[PDB]
Amino acid sequence: QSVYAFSARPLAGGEPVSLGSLRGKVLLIENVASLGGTTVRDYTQMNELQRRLGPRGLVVLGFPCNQFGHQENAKNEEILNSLKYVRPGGGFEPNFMLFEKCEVNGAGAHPLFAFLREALPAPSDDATALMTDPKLITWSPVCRNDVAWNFEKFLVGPDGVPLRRYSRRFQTIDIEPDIEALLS
Amino acid sequence: SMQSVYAFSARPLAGGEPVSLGSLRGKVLLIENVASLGGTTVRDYTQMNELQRRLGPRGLVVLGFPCNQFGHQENAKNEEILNSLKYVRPGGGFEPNFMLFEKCEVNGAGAHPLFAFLREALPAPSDDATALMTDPKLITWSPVCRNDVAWNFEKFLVGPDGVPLRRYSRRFQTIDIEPDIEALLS
Amino acid sequence: QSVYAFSARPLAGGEPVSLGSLRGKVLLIENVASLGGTTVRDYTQMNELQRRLGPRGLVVLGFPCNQFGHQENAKNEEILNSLKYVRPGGGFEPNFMLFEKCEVNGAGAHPLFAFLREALPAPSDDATALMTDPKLITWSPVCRNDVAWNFEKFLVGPDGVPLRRYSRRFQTIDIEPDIEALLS
Amino acid sequence: SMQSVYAFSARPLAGGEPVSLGSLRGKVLLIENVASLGGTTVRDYTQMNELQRRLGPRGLVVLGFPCNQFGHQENAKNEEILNSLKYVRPGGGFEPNFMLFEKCEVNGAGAHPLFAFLREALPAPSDDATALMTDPKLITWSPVCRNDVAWNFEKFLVGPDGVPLRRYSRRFQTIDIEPDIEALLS
Repeated sequence: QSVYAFSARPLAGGEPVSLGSLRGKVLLIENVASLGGTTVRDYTQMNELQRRLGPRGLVVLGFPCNQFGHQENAKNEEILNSLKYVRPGGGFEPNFMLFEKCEVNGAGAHPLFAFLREALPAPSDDATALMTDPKLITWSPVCRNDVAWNFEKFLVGPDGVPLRRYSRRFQTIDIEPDIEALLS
Repeated sequence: SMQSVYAFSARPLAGGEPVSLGSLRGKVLLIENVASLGGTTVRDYTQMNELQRRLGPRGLVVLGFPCNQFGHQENAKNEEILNSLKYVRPGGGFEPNFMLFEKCEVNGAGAHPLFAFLREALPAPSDDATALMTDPKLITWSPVCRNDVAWNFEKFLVGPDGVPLRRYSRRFQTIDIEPDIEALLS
Repeated sequence: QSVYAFSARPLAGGEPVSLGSLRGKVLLIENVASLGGTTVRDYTQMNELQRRLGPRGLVVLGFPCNQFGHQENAKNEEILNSLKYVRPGGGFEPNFMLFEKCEVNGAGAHPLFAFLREALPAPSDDATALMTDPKLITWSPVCRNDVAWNFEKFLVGPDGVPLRRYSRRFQTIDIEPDIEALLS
Repeated sequence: SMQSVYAFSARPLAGGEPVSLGSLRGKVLLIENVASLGGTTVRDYTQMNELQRRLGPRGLVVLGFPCNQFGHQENAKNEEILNSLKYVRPGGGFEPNFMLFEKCEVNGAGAHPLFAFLREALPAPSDDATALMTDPKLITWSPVCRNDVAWNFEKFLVGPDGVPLRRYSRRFQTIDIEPDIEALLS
């Protein structure tokens, strides 16, 4: 029933981090990309939430993924430099945990995302849209619960149970009221 | 604010005046998107004929909508489809005993409004909420939606008030829908 | 250098026919389909050429192929019925040899077509067009010499050497002057 | 009736007034479609810089055209590309020493006219006349032509009269073009 069964390797490499190390925390999980249309908006909002609400129990987790218009083509070792010097650029550094690149859809999906997709089969704000241009669906198999683009969001309660999914178009910062409800 | 299937109409395969589904009030409807050269063409057409024959007198109406969006398995023209069924597959003189409509799309911006409606009303098959397509190259319509019909011969069961009741996947046999139909006829 | 190295099984099944059995004949080879936009035009013209020029040394050979808009979905055992009763319909029967369904492009291509494509890398009448809708290119790998659609044509001389390739838009019957030159 | 490359112009990466290639008469041109996050980005950019540095004084001009049609390997905006090269890949402070133009398409109906021309003039790479794409899902432009650029970093060598002389595939190293360039410079 919970995300605590799963682990992932930090972007820099090294030992996997178990999500069970985050028991009691509210988690905001996003699949991320460095050259997407919402890279700047979502990374800056993720930083803002982590800074403001981290001390109260929020942990933001980002999972780089190259399945959506190949908008994460850089290697693991290149991503922080892209964020700092290209987009957002201007010295930007994430203040939350990034993991190694993975897949979120198809047979190669990281098990955490297979789990999240099945637990919350469609975004709360957009139950219907999957992809406008079918040429951009290039993973296999394709499922009705698949992540549609960069920066979908999954909100997980302090018991590790996925609570709500938000689409590519639902701004990260607009999840704050739902996070604050869980914190208090 | 919720429509029923009776809002919609479709042209018979032979052409001519649209038939409004509103004329079918009181009937239980089994609606399928069909194809003439699909892996389940024989099984579903034979089973649809069986249900129509046996349960028609008690209020079942089976409605088939040819569609070429799934492996291009309905490439024949409207005027060719009955010949394909009769002489090719199933062949052997086979004739549908239920209503077929003109070829249409079920997915994407060009979808017939009846299917856009059914998909929204029943957003995933009751028996398989997750599978959409194994080979992504076979998803060729636009836009793509989570509620899209996945292959030839999905099934929609509609009550005698026009309300969609249940959706069944491409793998769920037509004949296995009989108990759900019987419950509505009763 | 010649097509005589290759064999194919007749549509009805049974022992392969070696193309070496056709030494001395002019060959017109087409990839065919039963539900294509030029099915009627090309099948009727193929019959006409076989009837008129067969006695003088022409052999027409058709290779059903489902790689182009899946326009050959019928099984081998179904194709003649489709031609007779659906399209062209009206009792139509090919008067030339049809073979079992095969692929002409990609790693699974019948070796005859791999050979023909390499020998004559682009149609004589259209060196450039391959596909308008890229979603219809679904074989692998993709090569510059690939057959573009149903009913490309390959004209082979009486020595078995491929002489000329013709595109999907070059009518079968318009190959007659080139055939007649080789016959005489 | 045959054009030369001098018929065409392109806007510098930084923007502003189109540069006509006609201003380059007398120069040997090496034209490449480029990308910042490709498997040969480091190799080709480093080798292009080397050729430009060594053979520039003798008449070589290297011209790079960013293009996002191949695995979306040029997703960065025009205003981001130099930063990606400097700080990401190759990184380490790398700066091109040759002219880059604004992002464009090389294949399909939207292709920059220079590439539509080059493709027709030299319809297949001299070293690989046959390969176009291994994974068909990566062919996403329209229409598709037999002469299409197959991946990032194809190369076109143009003589000092503007006539395209030779095309080289995505796999043929930039530095391995040097002998052909030297022959034209001589």
